[PDB]
Amino acid sequence: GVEIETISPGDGRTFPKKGQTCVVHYTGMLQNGKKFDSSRDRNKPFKFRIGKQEVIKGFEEGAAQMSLGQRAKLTCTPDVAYGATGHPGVIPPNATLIFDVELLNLE
Repeated sequence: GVEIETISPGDGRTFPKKGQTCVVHYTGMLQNGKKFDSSRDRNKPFKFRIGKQEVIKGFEEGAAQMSLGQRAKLTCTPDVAYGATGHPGVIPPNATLIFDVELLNLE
């Protein structure tokens, strides 16, 4: 499940398509716990493309429901991120994920 809660401003028309590369300042958060990832540290704003399953599913579908300039707030259920597996050492199994996401894309 993906549940968008948008911090408003953007344009409401510019949506990503297939094979397009988008620029995201993602900022993870575990529920009732501290951070686990950011791109604000590295200042390397994570140019990835759409439809190649490179990111996880819950992060991928939430970028499709955003526009240029928007600043969403994802909430990924465990079944679409790691919840049976668990990333070893960083994300425990059966974990709910939160993502502060800004989309200032190109293309």
